[PDB]
Amino acid sequence: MDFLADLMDNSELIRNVTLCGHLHHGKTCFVDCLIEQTHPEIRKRYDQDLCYTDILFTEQERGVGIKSTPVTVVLPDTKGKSYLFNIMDTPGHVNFSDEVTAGLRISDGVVLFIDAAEGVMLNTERLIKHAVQERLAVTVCINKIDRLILELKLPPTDAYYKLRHIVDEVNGLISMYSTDENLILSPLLGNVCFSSSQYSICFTLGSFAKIYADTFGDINYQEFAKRLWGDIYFNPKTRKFTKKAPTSSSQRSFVEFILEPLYKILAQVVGDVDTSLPRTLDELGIHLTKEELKLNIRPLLRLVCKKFFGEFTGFVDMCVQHIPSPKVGAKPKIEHTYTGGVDSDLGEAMSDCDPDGPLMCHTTKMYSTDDGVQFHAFGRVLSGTIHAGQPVKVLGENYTLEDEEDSQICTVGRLWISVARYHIEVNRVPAGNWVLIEGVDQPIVKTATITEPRGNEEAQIFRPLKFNTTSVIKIAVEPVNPSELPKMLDGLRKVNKSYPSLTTKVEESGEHVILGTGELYLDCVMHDLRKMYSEIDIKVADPVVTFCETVVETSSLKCFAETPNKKNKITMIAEPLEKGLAEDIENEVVQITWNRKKLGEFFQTKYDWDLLAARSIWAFGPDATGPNILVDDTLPSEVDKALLGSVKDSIVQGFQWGTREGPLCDELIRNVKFKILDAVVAQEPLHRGGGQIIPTARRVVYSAFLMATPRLMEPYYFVEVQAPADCVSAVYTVLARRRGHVTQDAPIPGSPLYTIKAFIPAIDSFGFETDLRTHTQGQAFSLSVFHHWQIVPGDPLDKSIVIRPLEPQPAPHLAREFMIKTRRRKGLSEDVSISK
Amino acid sequence: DPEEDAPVLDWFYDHQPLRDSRKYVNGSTYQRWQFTLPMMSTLYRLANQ
RNA sequence: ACUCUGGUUUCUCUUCAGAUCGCAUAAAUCUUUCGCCUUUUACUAAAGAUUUCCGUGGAGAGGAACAACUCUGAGUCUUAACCCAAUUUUUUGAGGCCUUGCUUUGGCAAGGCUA
RNA sequence: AAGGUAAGUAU
Repeated sequence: MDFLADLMDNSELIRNVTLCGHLHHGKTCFVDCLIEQTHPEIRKRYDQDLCYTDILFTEQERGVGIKSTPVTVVLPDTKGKSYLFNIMDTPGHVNFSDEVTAGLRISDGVVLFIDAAEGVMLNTERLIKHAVQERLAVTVCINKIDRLILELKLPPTDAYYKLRHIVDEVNGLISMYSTDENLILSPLLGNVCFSSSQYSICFTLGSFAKIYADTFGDINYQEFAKRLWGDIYFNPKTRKFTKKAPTSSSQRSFVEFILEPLYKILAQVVGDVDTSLPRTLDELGIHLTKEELKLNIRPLLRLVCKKFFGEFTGFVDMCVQHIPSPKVGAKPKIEHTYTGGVDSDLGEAMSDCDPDGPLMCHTTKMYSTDDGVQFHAFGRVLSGTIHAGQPVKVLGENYTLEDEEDSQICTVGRLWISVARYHIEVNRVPAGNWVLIEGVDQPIVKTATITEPRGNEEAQIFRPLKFNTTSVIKIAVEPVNPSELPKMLDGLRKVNKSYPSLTTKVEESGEHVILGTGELYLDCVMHDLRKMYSEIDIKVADPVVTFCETVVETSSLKCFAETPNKKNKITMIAEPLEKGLAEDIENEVVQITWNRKKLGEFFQTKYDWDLLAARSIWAFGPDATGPNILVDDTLPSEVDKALLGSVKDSIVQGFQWGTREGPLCDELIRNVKFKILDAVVAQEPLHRGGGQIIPTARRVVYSAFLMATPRLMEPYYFVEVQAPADCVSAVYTVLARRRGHVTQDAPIPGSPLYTIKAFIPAIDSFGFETDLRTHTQGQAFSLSVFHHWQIVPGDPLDKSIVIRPLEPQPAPHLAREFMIKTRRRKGLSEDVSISK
Repeated sequence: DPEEDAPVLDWFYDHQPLRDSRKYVNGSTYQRWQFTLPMMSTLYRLANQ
């Protein structure tokens, strides 16, 4: 591993790769193939699939990737030049997109794994969008190509058609999400791998042409690879490739030279091992011992393909020619993630990726020890070299240039290079690499930034992870023994550390809350919290989603509020926002950092907003990208702007607090526009302090929201179901009972399975997958992800509604029951009087 | 049927079939068996019920 | 295409068994919880710990049969017709002279002169 | 399967 250590010092020979894709698409099996390539003593069992990255017992028992597992290996390319690959094996389940997001931050490129039998599934599209928006290089690896042969039994022309359709759909998705023309993915460009991780098949056009060149000779494999795809027919008469088929039954070059040999190889083993297999192996130059020809059909296929295809070089060619090195990709990484940007002195220094310089390591994942007591931060070294025993300054997530309180000085303990089951204990790690850091557990929660303890004051932090999904499922947790509450709290902070998207909060009633993305996510969280960490019995409440509050009409009364000294009066109203405006604000289409001219132009052009009103916007939402707008509609002729602006920060903060904690429940306020009509401001600066304006602003926000007709908004899941033709009716029946409506049921091209797309409420989605699989005998599998917020039917404030104890309420009674029970669980009053 | 059941027809319905065929068994101890794919397919078709 | 390598089957024996000993699955005993309770012998059904039984694998040893038949691996895995060179050696135009520095002298170092 | 033997003396 000395060559591995020396390879770390050369940032040009390093690849930071994230393996991403839908659930059970072969990513883990592909990493197992790579490890088997690099580790001779690690061999997959004949029947049991080796799962080298799946080190968690939950992952082994569930058979589903849960947490990302880093792998650092030395992988030779086609030309025999060894590289240093930092590979992240991100889980493919849609509920665990937080691990994918954490992996994408410390990575420069993306290898997208797609099942050959399946099309482009939900998580495939979601991760394509995330990787494009994270400004990463995208490379496709169409896996499980053996399915098209041994399972679908398609003709080679139809296998080519299926692969081409997959590539076309991926290209369309990338074009829709991105704008760059050079993001077209095609095996001719070297962006696409065809692989079968079960049988150790992995090749591009370049590598397979290299196989030809090594066998036949006198062939330019680089030039021959440019002909092995598309409608480029081969003419045996002229020995040249033409775009026109020379004969009626002429096949494509890809089919004739790649798919036909693959079909024949996979057909002379599964059916003709007894006779004509040794002849075929001799024709291919493959020699197998007597005891190796006695293996079963599947191990025999794996061995034959390992002999014929050898090492994995097409994948390495893809990741070297298209995924930029840390030095090359540092500048877009700093431009996107770093708060200061590339313009800052450090931002310029980061783009150099010098192993000697200002240490700035960004960690996005935290891996726990065997006992669970200690956590090891894991992240990329973006500048400088970290050392064992070296003190460091560990910036937090609220750290800024002003406060400098979120940071903390810590001593770096042992350092490791993590490869799944074993770690290489190192003494130093240069820039552009991935390192396991110990002795840094305590100050790090979620993401963090590590810098030198002294000498670097310009150092800001990196932007925290922007997860692709919102954690809306909420479960309450209490210990069986109330005397063991501190142990449960320690377990809660541990699971918060170990889960990027987890949110543990305490309600005003003392109820501990865990926020999750789905049933499997929270099941894994609870299993961890019980078995590891806390090591105590814990009671779990019934899962309940988190709601949001909006207004469907403008407030009919000019609500007013006054400070305790009565020297300041604010008049405000609340009205619903325009359709699609809240989504644009949340999606960072428009930012608070924009100058007022461009903001006004955007609001006037794309939303027909008046110039006077558009240029008067004060703040956005509860947070910087919150889906609420505060508009200063005060007439300048009535109230002095300079006097009004003296308390602008305080009223903005009060607005943000009020939109964070709604009147109806302690829930976020969404899709509400607030207009300041009259604002009497005191002249003396003692009477217009923050402690007076902020509560008054919150009270006036509450009054404006309540007078306007309020409604509860609930999260809706988007569900993609893989079911056969006969199981679609059962899917319809199951979705009907849970307020779910189907938006699309389209057959999968190249497969007999259908895909039903539907929207289901997140509160009716509990047990939805279990019901779907039980009612369809396991033939219908579904994945649910949060899509949008929808208004709960009924009137939340209707006091005439009667709620039965243990009976589901009708549609008009849904909002009232939701609000009452949410208030009861939160510990607030029975109902909200409009007066307050 | 002599046509489709040919891989198994000769030694089927015999006590310890292929016991003396050293190609398909280790020996008279009757411990291991190595069967060709046609025989396995014929047996699989004969046992669909 | 060269030379050495030297089995398979079967019957016993002695030990070690992680591993689904076994892709199958019994019984007994003991200690706890029950269910029947009225005393044995039977039991009810869960947990825990044992023992026996029906079988199994590896290795070792000793007989027998086909003992004579060949393997695999290693060893260097050992040959001529007609056709050929601007990136590493049988076709490759790479020669000589001089200057000055310098070496105890021989020579070396750089430059110049070519044809 | 038992907790269902009369204890005898004669032949």
